[PDB]
Amino acid sequence: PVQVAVIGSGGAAMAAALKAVEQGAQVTLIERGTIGGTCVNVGCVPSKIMIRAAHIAHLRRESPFDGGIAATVPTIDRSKLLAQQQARVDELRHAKYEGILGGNPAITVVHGEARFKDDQSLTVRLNEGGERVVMFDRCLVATGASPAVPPIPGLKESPYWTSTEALASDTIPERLAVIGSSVVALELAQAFARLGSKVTVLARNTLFFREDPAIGEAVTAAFRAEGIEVLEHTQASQVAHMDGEFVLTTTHGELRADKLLVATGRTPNTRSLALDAAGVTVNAQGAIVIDQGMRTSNPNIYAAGDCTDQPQFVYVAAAAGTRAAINMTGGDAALDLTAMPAVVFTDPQVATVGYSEAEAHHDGIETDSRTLTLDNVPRALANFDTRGFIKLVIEEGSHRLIGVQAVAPEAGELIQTAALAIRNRMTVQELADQLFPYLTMVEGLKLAAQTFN
Amino acid sequence: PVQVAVIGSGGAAMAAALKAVEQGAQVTLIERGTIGGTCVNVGCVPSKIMIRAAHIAHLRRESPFDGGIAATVPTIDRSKLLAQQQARVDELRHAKYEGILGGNPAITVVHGEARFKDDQSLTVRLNEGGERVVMFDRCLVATGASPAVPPIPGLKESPYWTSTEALASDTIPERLAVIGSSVVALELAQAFARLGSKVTVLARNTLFFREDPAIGEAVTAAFRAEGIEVLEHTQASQVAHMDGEFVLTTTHGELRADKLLVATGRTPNTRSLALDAAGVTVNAQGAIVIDQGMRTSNPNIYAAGDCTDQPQFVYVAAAAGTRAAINMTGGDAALDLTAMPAVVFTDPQVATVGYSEAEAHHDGIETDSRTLTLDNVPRALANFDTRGFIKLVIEEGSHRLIGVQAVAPEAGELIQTAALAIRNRMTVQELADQLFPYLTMVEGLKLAAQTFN
Ligand SMILES: Cc1cc2nc3c(=O)[nH]c(=O)nc-3n(C[C@H](O)[C@H](O)[C@H](O)COP(=O)(O)OP(=O)(O)OC[C@H]3O[C@@H](n4cnc5c(N)ncnc54)[C@H](O)[C@@H]3O)c2cc1C
Ligand SMILES: Cc1cc2nc3c(=O)[nH]c(=O)nc-3n(C[C@H](O)[C@H](O)[C@H](O)COP(=O)(O)OP(=O)(O)OC[C@H]3O[C@@H](n4cnc5c(N)ncnc54)[C@H](O)[C@@H]3O)c2cc1C
Repeated sequence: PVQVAVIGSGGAAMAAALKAVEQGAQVTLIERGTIGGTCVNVGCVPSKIMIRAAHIAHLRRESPFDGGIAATVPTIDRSKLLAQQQARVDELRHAKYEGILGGNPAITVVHGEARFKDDQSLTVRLNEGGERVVMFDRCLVATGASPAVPPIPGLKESPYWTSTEALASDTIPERLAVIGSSVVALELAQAFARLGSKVTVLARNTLFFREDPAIGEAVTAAFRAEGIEVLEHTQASQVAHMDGEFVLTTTHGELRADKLLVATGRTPNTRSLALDAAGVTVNAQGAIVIDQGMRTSNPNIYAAGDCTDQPQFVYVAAAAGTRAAINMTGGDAALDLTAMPAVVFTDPQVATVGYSEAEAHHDGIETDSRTLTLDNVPRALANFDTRGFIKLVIEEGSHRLIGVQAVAPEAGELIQTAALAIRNRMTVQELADQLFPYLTMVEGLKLAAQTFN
Repeated sequence: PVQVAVIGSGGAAMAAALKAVEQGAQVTLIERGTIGGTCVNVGCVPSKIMIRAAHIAHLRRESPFDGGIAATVPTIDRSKLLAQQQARVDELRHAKYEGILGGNPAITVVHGEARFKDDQSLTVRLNEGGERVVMFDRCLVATGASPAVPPIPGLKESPYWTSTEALASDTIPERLAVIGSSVVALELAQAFARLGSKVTVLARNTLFFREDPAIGEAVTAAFRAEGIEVLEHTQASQVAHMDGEFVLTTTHGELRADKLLVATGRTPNTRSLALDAAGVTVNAQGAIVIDQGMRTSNPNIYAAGDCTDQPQFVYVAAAAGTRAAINMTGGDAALDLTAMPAVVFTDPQVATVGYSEAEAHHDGIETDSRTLTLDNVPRALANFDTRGFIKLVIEEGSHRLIGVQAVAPEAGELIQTAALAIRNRMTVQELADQLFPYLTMVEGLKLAAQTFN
């Protein structure tokens, strides 16, 4: 049987292992740490749980209906919340990862750190000690990424937090400074603020600097409306820690906080791989270079997930691994990200799919667009919360919907309707023609579509 | 210009008026009461607002995270809530109805009650007094419906509530009895319960008796989990009112409550129309009989909305009126309800589209189905609330998705993705192939689709 080696056990690796076995191949999976990788252990799952707890805390503290419903500062026991959060994480790890790895004897799991010995084998330093060599006909690298650490003087020697330490924190800091303006930084910034922290975010430029500017504007306004300080075009030139608190020298003067979260990005995990030994090329960022079929410069070796330059979402990583497994077992598949949705779990949520106006123009596409602010959406008016918008981008000539960006509660739910419309190459007229439920957020897609006439 | 007469000013009438004028016709619109009709004044809008207030009150009282976040019985001031609710209703009536009727001089608005004088004109009893005859080449009847009143001995002489009185109530009754098991009955039952009332629902059979049974089961369990008493296969044989309270004789013994809501259905408003004078036929229920193009037995007269047998949703009524206006002005349009979504704003919400298993079988269609309970949906597990399910129905032969029924938070948002898939005649395999955001409720559609293999 085809010997397939898989480094890692996150979404990308898991998808590949199961698919490879499904294709009759013998799989040897090597994991240096906890089975399940990032998403289930220190990523998606724990963060979303903390965000939901934050949502309840926020609504107990305030709402658009406080005129007739009394609100109260909720007493928070982070230690109990943490315990509940961890129990759920453990359950999911067992059920969908460990239990699945053990549910396929065809998959041999090796606990140790792997690195290429040469172009046809791996050397694994076993956790228990000693070494083992794994031969392979095909190998998939799915090592994921790790939190980036900016070279700010004094930061390296302070006890700062990365998303991992923040999610595992058993207490809510009185004051939390956050360096970064990325999805991770903002999701956690708002979660902690709602759980009781006085949060100050330091963004080098503006929030969601790589996205359509209307997004960063809506999120910024949202954050400030609930007491979160957002310092745009701000950086920390020095970090110090004394007497139980961090002291940051910033463009806005001295900022002090009990805890410091650093979330400026995630760099691929490729140093402990000796990629050079197997002829696998990496770009400037350290990301393993791959083609449409996840193939690396070494045709027998593939890469998928966060260790590549692919969008960092678990469903993109899983989709990449499944297809990688197909190509490693004779198949011929490719990853299509045309209708790929992206969601940011802040409140309101951010959701996108397809082209933004700027992206389309940069690629020489003539478009037209309509931005429907939520004060024009029945559901938003009925909830007395109109922050946000639903933006539609179409190809000027044919009026085909090619992109949608939204900042609104339930944005992550409605964005899937948009993704499907784009997948089915629908025109905004065709979409507006469909019957939508009145007083739902997704109805906003229809209303926005109708403003093109 | 074509003289078009429109009776009513709700969703159906409004859509027709604007469309008729858009087609160069002279429009005379007759309304006996408040402009805007049911949805904006005493229906969708006020009910959804009350339900949102109920949502905040409920989450302040309890949540799956109460182990780490303190909850408190919120003090409710229904009078203030009512005032806020009414102000929003008034604003919407002005903006999207009155302001629109006055924004088209081509539309003449007559405040009075209309009835057919003959097959070519209407007699209108003006509110201010006196009479006026309106000649027409074409006429659209969009009179809507009214709350049904069951013939329960003693009910007629008691001061019971219909949805209108309940929505306009300035106080939260300590105990509220509800007769009915329909969308309206249940939406209000849960809203009042969450706002403080001890609610008891009397359902003749089971909840959502006309829908797939899994729906009534999930909703029933939800209601009981929060203290709402649901008496199945129960009826009131006698209603009395004394000493400030209602006394009901029921299959479960004597039930007492401070207020009584009767929501057993809505009957079309056709008695004050003298339909016989114009040759317009009505069925047993009193609903004006119409064809695919909204035409009545009298080709020059059309009907749309709640006064017909069409599904009672404002977007169905509006869609019916627009098309009616097209046919009254020379056009040739038809109303297609194939991918019509339906939403019930309880919590969790109920949402459906297309065929249910039973419906498909009754129509001689061979199907297969999969029911994914929410304890299998990542988002539900992360929120520690797994009540509900997502059910998919497919045509056995081709595996084309032909129906979806769901009971879950945000069901009304995810149902639109399903509706689009059905519209685009997608197979469950094709739907499961699409990339969905992880930890969103709509992801449940993909997960359910995947269980067909
Ligand atoms: C705080 C946070 C929140 C997030 N929220 C979301 C979200 O809501 N939705 C979403 O879609 N994505 C989210 N993501 C991103 C998502 O977690 C990742 O994109 C995804 O987990 C990456 O999967 P992967 O398989 O590529 O890598 P990973 O899951 O990161 O795992 C790689 C694995 O390989 C192991 N490994 C590395 N090197 C070696 C070696 N030499 N030998 C053996 N094992 C090795 C690692 O230890 C690890 O277990 C979030 C991330 C973070 C950090
Ligand atoms: C409590 C409640 C909640 C609801 N929630 C939703 C929801 O969330 N979503 C949804 O899609 N639907 C909902 N509906 C239903 C929706 O309100 C109706 O289907 C829709 O309003 C019907 O519109 P229509 O134009 O057919 O009739 P209507 O809006 O009912 O209006 C008919 C109009 O004609 C007038 N009229 C009648 N007879 C005469 C006459 N002889 N002369 C002059 N004028 C006359 C009436 O006074 C009225 O203004 C709800 C209904 C209720 C009662």
